[PDB]
Amino acid sequence: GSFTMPGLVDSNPAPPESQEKKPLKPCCASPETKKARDACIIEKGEEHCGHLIEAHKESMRALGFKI
Repeated sequence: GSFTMPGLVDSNPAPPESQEKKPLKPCCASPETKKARDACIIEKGEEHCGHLIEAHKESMRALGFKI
């Protein structure tokens, strides 16, 4: 409500559709974050996918051996 300036304004688009994930493998990995890494490295490259690094480092924080 009423005018407000940049950085204190919700200037985001609407959120995306959710879909299913692949299962695990018989050794500990995240094959979905691997697929998403490989695809983001195709779309932009390693030094431009910091959100995907965040997702996979916090995915291995879920195993307690990364950060």
